[PDB]
Amino acid sequence: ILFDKNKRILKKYAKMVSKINQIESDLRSKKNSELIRLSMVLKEKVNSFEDADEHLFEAFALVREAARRTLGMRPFDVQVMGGIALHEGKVAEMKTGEGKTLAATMPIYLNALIGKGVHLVTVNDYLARRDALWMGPVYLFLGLRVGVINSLGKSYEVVWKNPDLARKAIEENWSVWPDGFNGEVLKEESMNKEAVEAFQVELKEITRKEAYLCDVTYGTNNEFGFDYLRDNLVLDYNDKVQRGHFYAIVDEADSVLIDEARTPLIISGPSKESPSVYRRFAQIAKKFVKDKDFTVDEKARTIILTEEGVAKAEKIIGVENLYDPGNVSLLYHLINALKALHLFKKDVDYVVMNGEVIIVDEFTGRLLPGRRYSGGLHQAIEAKEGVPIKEESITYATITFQNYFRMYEKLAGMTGTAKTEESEFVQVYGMEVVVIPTHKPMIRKDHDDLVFRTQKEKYEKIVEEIEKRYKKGQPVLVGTTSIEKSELLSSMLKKKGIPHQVLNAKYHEKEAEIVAKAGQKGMVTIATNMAGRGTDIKLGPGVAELGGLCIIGTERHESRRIDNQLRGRAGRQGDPGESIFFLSLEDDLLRIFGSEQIGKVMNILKIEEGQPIQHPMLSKLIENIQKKVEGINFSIRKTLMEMDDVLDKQRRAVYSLRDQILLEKDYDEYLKDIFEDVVSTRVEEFCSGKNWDIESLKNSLSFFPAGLFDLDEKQFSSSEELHDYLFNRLWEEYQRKKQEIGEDYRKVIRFLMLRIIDDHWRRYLEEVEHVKEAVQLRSDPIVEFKKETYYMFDEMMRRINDTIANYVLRVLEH
Ligand SMILES: Nc1ncnc2c1ncn2[C@@H]1O[C@H](COP(=O)(O)OP(=O)(O)O)[C@@H](O)[C@H]1O
Ligand SMILES: [Mg+2]
Repeated sequence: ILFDKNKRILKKYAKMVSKINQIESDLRSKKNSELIRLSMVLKEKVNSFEDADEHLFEAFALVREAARRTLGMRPFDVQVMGGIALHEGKVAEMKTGEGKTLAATMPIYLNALIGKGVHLVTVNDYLARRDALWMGPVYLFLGLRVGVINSLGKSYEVVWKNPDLARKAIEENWSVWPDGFNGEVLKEESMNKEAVEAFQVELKEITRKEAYLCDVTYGTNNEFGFDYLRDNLVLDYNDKVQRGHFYAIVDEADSVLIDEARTPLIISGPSKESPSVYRRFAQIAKKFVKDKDFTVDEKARTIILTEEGVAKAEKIIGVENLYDPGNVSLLYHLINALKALHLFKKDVDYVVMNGEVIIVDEFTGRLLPGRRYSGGLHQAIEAKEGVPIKEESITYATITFQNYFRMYEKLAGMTGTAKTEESEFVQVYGMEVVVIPTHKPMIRKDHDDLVFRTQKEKYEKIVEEIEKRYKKGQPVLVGTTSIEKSELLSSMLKKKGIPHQVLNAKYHEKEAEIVAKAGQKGMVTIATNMAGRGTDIKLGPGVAELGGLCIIGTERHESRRIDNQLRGRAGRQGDPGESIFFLSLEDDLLRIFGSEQIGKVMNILKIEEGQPIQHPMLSKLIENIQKKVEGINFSIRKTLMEMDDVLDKQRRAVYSLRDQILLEKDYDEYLKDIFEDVVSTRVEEFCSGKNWDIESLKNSLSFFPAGLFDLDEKQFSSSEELHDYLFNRLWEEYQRKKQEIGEDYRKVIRFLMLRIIDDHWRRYLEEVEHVKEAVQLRSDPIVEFKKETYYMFDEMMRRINDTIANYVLRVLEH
């Protein structure tokens, strides 16, 4: 960093806004018909990022006009500035209440013209619907289709409430905003009510695919990521719903890209297996005779059913062929139960303390309570031990939000709180942060921090402060970091007789309705973890006079971003307001750094028991403490990211393979490769160089059915002759099965391949998660984790290929 980047950039944005301001005169004279015709022309002229830059001024001024006429809202110059930052793939830092929702319409429109889709990401289903409907008239007016995706499979399109009336309003030159009103903001009285009615919108349901084929798609960070994961769980390539990752704008950018991104996105579902089927197979397993019905490979830790074993299995269960596609779960259950019984031993690999099965960690020799074996093996052991079988979700797929959002050709974000952790946006996502000036002077009184010796006196004083403000009539919004802390404060206020509401960040539409009233005289609101996030809190009558909304932070976070989010809920659009952060020496933050030092100063200065210390220099120290904790946490999380990214490259390889399988008509070439890999790895291992261990080779191939290889009385002239024999037998039997089964064999094979690969990938994820924890607790861990994953991944592929080879030869046999 060799210069003041932010100033440099704004200098350019100011000139651009000036040019956009100049265009306004012209467009404002236009009729709605002409503006739509201009939209059509821009459509034809913009087919790439290069074209968009050429027509940005026109596009931005056009959206501003559409918004004025359909919403009665004219984007302020600073919203236009934020829109440019977004178009340039940066994070626009616009404070709370600056109108980010409307600022994004401009780059969304411009880039949507390219015709490849645009994703507007926000943080919950309520906000995605809200912003799509709120901004909808602008997009529809200009001829764009707007999709919305929500959880539970709900997909919508924004459409006019009355298309005929909307059509009339457009063809006739209607505007919510009357001609000759040259203000920045429209008084409510001045709104043309017929235009407001005409330009109303609503949601109609559409398919998820269609939501992605709209020109802009509104959704949540979860739903966009889930759709990509589900696209890689499909059984037919044509069932994928996304169409690339072209441009995404992430609203609440730090919440999504840093905070929510601390944990991976995971797709899971109910196992739908009765515990009774596990106990049944525990019983079935006991009837199997070792070295007659099966053999145990103690090195590979595997169970292999013999001919007589699968015959016994089929008779007991009872099916015609244990390896038929509909029987995959039954085979799985039998192997699990035999494995639990013969490869897992009580007081060695696990223990049964008090009705529960507990791992004996092989990495430390210590117990890992509550943590479970992969792939339902835990249930099998529980069933083996006759203890309660605990329910499990099935994890189908995973990706980090970092890796999801890095797929986009262009990425942008907007939030009020980004600059303090700009290097995270730069290093992780390649986006710098542009601090956009506020529309109005920011006059919120951000008081110096109060630090108490204990949490007990802190909370007592928090309640005293609330009582004081309530009696004055000045509304208070109190932020906490946990539902626990909220309900404790609520109890204390209830004892003082102070009416109030508690918002716990669970019911987003209802909490939005409630928090919208938080700025009215006498209101007291406790909001857990920014409950009601994104809803504007307007000040009620008489409130500005009392000093506006008073924000109380009941502690400070490890990231000042999150503190700044809370304080930003007051003082919006130049309103008066206040914030106060309360801390104690017993708080999490100060227990990390500073409790001791600050405690010494309090005693030196003879701060009274129950009283706080407060000083600009203390506020600075606290801010510096947060800088330090942020820097350390960022370092640690980046190490975790590096490990996730190793696993992500493997994921991309597996998904790529999966897609090719879905796209393949004929599996001849793939099975040649598989059979080659199955034979060659074993021939090189036992029969290359000096070695000639046909016995081990034979055992290594023992998972295959009898009747495939006869290695006992053959005398091969070379490893090549041996290789060719083994390959040819596999190939001959594959070709025979094509003839016996007919052309549906290909579909069967595709089904088995997908299942085998998905199953191995699911269980591999569960195991590398263990290694991830193991390496990061033996605390560079990147190198060690890399090599360990390689080994496991390599073995996974060995096992996938053997399993496919074996399954395709056994399936549908008579
Ligand atoms: N250009 C504008 N003219 C008039 N009102 C606006 C304008 N832009 C935003 N608003 C209003 O400002 C408030 C905050 O907008 P919002 O998009 O929720 O802000 P943010 O997402 O930046 O917190 C809302 O009440 C919205 O109606
Ligand atoms: Mg917002």
